Amino acid sequence: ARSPWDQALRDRFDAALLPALGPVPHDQFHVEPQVASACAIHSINAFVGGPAFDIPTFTTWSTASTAAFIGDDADALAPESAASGFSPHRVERALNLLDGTPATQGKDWNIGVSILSPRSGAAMITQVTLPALGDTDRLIFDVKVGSDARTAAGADDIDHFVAFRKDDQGAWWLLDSRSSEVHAPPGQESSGSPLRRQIEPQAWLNEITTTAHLKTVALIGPGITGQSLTDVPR
Amino acid sequence: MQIFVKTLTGKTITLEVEPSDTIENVKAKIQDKEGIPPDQQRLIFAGKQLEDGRTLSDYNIQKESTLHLVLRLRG
Repeated sequence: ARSPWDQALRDRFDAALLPALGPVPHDQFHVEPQVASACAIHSINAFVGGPAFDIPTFTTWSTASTAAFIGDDADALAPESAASGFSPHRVERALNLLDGTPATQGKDWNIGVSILSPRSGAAMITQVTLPALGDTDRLIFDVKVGSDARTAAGADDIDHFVAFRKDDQGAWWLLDSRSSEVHAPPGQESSGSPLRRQIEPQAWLNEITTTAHLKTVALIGPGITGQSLTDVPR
Repeated sequence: MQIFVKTLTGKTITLEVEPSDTIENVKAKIQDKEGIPPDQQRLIFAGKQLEDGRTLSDYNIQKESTLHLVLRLRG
């Protein structure tokens, strides 16, 4: 039925401890400090609510998935690893492989992706409008961000995954494996502690487009489809 | 004619195309079906990246050929 590498991913999830699987007080969310550039794994773990995947399990699954996807022409792809990051399409598939497992039983887990780019002849996105979320209580964003401070430092745009979760009171929380905002200057001093910030995802996105240069954004989550993101008011 | 476009989501997109369609037109058909903006689409055929200004015939892409689609995003 299932490929051996996909089954291995499902097996690891089934053995994971997920104390933040459901809505919990914000202090109980599972948020991992960043390791290398594994923010996709950290965001997946915050999304599901526990250390569901470790870096070795996820990287092994991703490599085998690359082999099945394109086989011996894999040398045509840019590297994807804990050291260089992962495509939003891989995060979608990993999460959809968990639909129907005993941990996700009774939960909306039809995961899809929506991707927004600048208008023609525009350098950045001027506005991101989220779809109506209904009762959705978990999301992952992949954002590509530049800024005046980054240009002044000669730094590349940051391409970064974060997670959002609703707590037991219904308030949204940004769960970020980095210790500073995506739009912060690259030389900013920090404590290393992951970001746990009470903010609506729409307000967080508006904060990026107001403070920095949003080049691209991917929204991943239950009930999300290709047309979910728009760039006009609602 | 039909061609297939695999993605790392594991879903394969089926497109109705003609040999004279440009890669730009093909990315427009992918956007209409899946919503992926064309500037985020990187299309590959047999290990070769496809240029927007060329056509399917220039790459000898025929009916039921399989293309590979990857995003430029890599968080």
